[PDB]
Amino acid sequence: LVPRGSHEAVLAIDLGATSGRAIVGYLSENKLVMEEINRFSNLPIRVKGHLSWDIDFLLAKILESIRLANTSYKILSIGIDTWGVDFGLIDNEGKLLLQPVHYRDERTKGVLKEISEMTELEKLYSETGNQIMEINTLFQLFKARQESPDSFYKTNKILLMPDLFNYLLTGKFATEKSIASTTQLFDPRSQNWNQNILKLFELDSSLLPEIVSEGNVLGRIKEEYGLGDIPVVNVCSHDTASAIVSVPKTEGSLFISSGTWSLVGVELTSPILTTESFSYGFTNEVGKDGVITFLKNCTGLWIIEELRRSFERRGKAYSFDDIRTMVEKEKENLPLIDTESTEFATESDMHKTLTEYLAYHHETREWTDGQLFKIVYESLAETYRKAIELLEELTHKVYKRIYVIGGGARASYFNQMIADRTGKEVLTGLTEATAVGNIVVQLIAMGQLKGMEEAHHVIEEFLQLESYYSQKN
Repeated sequence: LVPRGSHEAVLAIDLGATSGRAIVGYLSENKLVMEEINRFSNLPIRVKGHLSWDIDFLLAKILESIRLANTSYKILSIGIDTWGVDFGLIDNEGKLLLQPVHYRDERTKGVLKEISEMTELEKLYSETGNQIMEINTLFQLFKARQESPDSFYKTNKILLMPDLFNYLLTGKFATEKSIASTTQLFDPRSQNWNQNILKLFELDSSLLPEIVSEGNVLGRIKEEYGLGDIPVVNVCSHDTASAIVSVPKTEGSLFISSGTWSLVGVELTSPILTTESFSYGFTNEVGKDGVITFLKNCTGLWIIEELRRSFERRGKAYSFDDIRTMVEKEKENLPLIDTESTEFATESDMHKTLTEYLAYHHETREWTDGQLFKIVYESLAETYRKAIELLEELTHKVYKRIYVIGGGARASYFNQMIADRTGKEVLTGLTEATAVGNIVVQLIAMGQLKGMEEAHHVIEEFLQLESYYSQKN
């Protein structure tokens, strides 16, 4: 008797603002197994003045991951998640008009002054639920059109990043709700495009693809790619929303990120679109099964990094272990800076900027290095603690635990700090969060798992949860 072979699976593509990964996951003895099979950089380029996404490189890496996936697994589907807000414009013959612009592009700096002239910001808030930010898709489209109206007439379709890569693979247009709710074009109540806002900003609805929900089977990968007719599935296409899939669905649970997309929030059954929620800086995005991911952006673990790269330029390079020791040791109570209100510019030196801010707004001393690190760490921790206190007031509920999702292998100590200042259990072990949520969505769609029912029992089996509790000092 001659022996034969291979294993059924689902391919998750997780594109981030700085790096991308391809992760395979499959059922193996009714347990979820997940193998990372490709990882890469996502280096932006400057194109005709604008910061832009290298789309030809990204698509190349997606195809290289699928060929690698087909090599070791039977792939039943692929499913792509990305960062929010950015989009590509497709002309009338189905070609990319230009390279998608990076959310950090200076085109939107100053843009809210023009929006304020055409609508009160709270009204826009009450129709879309998003905290009003310059990077939001609406204002990006507003600038892009304003900067070159004649150019802009050539757009036939506007594709958010996941829809762009989905279009490139399949030829077909769809925008899934989770990415649509980062745009300031989408109504979290009806969970579809907001025609009132479209009317106001004079954008024809035809420009936007049809709204779909997660699990939608869009189409198969085009025959000319040579990869086979693999179904492409619309997953929770915004990376944040895929990560929230894997958070337990228990009453008193919050989630937190300190990387990339730093935030704190909770899943709600329906949006909060009050002046309170508006004035308090909260956003209503949409996630799996139409839930509201109700959340407040914070500024994340990045000012630490920048103060590190600023200590390298002074020939004193610290490791996080150095930083932990340095901060853990400095036991005084130092000033607390309102990190949210800081305006530290793009290519400044962080040591000097922070020294300066402190001198202007608190007091003066030759701040030793551990002390600037302590102040920075305590201030970001306090930003999160205040964020939760508003979250509790607005939601009429007190919560008990906080799952760490997203970026922050570097953040482990920041997590224990979060526990110290908030009084809540902090759980970690969810660094695969996004890929898990991406994968299960596809497994349900191809019928490997029954529903969220089983999916929860399968994720919880998979996760190795570790708790942090408030320590004195």
